[PDB]
Amino acid sequence: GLLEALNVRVVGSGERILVLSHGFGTDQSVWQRILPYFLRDFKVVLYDLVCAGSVNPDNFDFNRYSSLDAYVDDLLAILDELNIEKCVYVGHSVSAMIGCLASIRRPALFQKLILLGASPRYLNDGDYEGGFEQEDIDQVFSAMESNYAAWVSGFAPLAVGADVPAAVREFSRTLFNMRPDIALFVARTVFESDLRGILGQVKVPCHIIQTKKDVAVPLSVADYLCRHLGGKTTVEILQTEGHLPQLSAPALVIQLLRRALSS
Ligand SMILES: [Cl-]
Repeated sequence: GLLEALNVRVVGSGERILVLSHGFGTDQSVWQRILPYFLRDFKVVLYDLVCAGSVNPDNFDFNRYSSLDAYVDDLLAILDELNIEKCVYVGHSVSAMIGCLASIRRPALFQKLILLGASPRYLNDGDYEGGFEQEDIDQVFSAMESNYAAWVSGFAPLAVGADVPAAVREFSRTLFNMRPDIALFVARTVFESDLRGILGQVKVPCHIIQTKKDVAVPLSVADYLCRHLGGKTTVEILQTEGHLPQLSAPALVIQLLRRALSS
């Protein structure tokens, strides 16, 4: 029942497998603007993280999903049930770290990882600029508790970054679709994560796609991933502002993604 519960979709006529995994606050509809342009060369697998509002919250086990490993378990169980033994994986935001952890568990499963808006750690640490202090994320948690709508209206336009009203509308919609207690629980999981230690164990090639101005990911984080991932790594700067460029600048994302995929 995992395929139905996480709204797994297999679409396209291509011969290679492309997996699209979204970040916190949205669902697989975040890929709607770029999805048509990869169905020729790839058979695309999409799914919703267990925390998405489009997933019945009866599936969210707070004990189980206290760790990102449970999200990795879901991803691997989906690919196993689909009999997928090799794929290229695009992970947006937290799904990028989910892909890295999954590649460590299954080194032969992932041919290439494409990290979109990826960060191993959002909290600052000395010269490591993650972009946030504990006071920052504590203010986020406090805002979600006192008034969830007030937090959404502050997070959605700043996450989109650029003045693209259609992208703000879409990201606001999926954020308001999320249950407030789940949003608070999962934000704590992502905001307080630190995967810097396991980056060296990732051996598959990684393509890092970073926007020129991301409120959630400083530029130095993209170069940190480049230097510490244990395999072949390349960094490309999307010439746009925002943390969800597949919504706010799809044409540029399609161009860059086609290059990284040889399509
Ligand atoms: Cl995220």
